[PDB]
Amino acid sequence: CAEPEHDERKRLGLKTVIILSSLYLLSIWVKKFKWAGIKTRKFVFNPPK
Amino acid sequence: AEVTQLSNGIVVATEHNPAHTASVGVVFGSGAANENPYNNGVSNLWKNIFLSKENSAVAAKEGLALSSNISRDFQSYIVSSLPGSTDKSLDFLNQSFIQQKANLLSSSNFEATKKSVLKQVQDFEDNDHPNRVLEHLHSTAFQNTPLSLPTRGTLESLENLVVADLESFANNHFLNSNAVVVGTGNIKHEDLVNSIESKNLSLQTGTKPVLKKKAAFLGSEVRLRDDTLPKAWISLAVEGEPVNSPNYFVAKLAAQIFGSYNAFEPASRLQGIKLLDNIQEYQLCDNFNHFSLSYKDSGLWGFSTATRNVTMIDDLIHFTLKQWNRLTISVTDTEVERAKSLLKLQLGQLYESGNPVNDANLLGAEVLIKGSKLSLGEAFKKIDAITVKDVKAWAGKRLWDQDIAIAGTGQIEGLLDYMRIRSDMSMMRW
Repeated sequence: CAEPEHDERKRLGLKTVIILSSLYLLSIWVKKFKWAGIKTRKFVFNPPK
Repeated sequence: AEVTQLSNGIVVATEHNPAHTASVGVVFGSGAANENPYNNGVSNLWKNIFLSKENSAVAAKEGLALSSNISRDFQSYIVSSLPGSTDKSLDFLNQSFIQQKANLLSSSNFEATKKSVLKQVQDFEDNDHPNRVLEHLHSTAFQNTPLSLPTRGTLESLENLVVADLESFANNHFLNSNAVVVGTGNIKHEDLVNSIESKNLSLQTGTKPVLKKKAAFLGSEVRLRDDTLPKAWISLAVEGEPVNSPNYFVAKLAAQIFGSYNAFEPASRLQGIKLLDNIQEYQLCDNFNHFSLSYKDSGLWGFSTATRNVTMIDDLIHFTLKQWNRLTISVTDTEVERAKSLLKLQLGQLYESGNPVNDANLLGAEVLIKGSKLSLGEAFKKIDAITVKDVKAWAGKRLWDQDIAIAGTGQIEGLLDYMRIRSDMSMMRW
């Protein structure tokens, strides 16, 4: 009576949480790829005469 | 227009045309691409004693002129004569590369030459920013691989070089199977080949050089920021074509489409290049030039540029790379046709200058790699046969969504990160 949407709400949550989980894991991977040039960048200093 | 190459015990190549003077030289099939990180600069040092005041006076008495060139794939030592003295040039070649190749390396000569290539290579790094950048382009593009070594060598491998390093290199690369003797000028093939088969004596025949590991392009960058320089100088390239690639000429034509530019030359501002509409509005650069550099194992296709517009470098790079995108998708017939005509003109002006020392270097390098020289008229046949479809198929393989290599110096704070440049190697589509 208080929560008539209960069964349907949890079914939608299952889909929503699966999609968002995947999108989260995916974006981590895509971020690391897009940052790989910057993260492994190397500097050298040769003091000017 | 001739190409007569025949092998006795050595391999002799000539190309004669009644001009004025004659040039004779030996061209070895090993250059800076054959050195190490640690003896890097040995070839340049060899060149410099060959032209030392001692050896150069002995030639000037005889009325001979000396010339040498160190490249990546090869190496050349050249004497120019006055054309009846085509025999006295071969005397100076052998009196140097058999007799005096133990007398040129005298303690006082070597130390005064090493001191002069040190002031030489230092001056280069301090002041020649366009070639400095282009040399570092090869360095990063081909890192840890033979094509990465600079031709003049590095200051640190140079100052730690001794007479024995010259020796060890000369004993492994100045061999018979790694040599071609070249004659350009006006002298006949049978005029030279007989003066060569006159004297026998093979000298270290049967000895091969040392094998290695193949050259490879790695997408990368080296950024030599210097805010005290009044400009930014940048070079940017993809992996291009080796000599004896099917697309050797398609690549060279593609570079001619965008060509070269000089903002201060009125005529240059008027060329049939679409990129110029973009870059002239805010004057995005003082100059650029595209190139298709080809070597034995690989090559670089891209452009170099110089600019005082240091807050709009990103527009320079963006408009240039959007133009290159067009080669895969929308390059027009008349752009291709314009490039054909201008490629012929420039390839002509190269292969037939009025200077035989250039002819020797072009002949020498060619025959060392493919065992023959393609005639200028044969090239034009290949150039004229290129269609829009060819350029598109080439660009779609070499240019579109491909890694790049970048180098720069000067005020390059405005040259954006790698991934920004690299994303512009293509376009969004449905």
